[PDB]
Amino acid sequence: MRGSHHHHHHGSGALAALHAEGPLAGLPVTRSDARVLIFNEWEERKKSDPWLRLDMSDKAIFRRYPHLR
Repeated sequence: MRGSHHHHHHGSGALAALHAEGPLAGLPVTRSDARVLIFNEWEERKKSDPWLRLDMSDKAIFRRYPHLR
């Protein structure tokens, strides 16, 4: 097994916010926090293992995080 995609967009991704209490504890406060958490995770994963694809449609956010609506 061999292959390297070396994706050049490194971003920052640190600005996203989370809920701190109740059933929502650990989850995004906003649509943009959810989008940027998926971006930050993809970018770190991409640095460890370059093959991964970034997907964060509004439907991907509501499927991962059903409280965003």
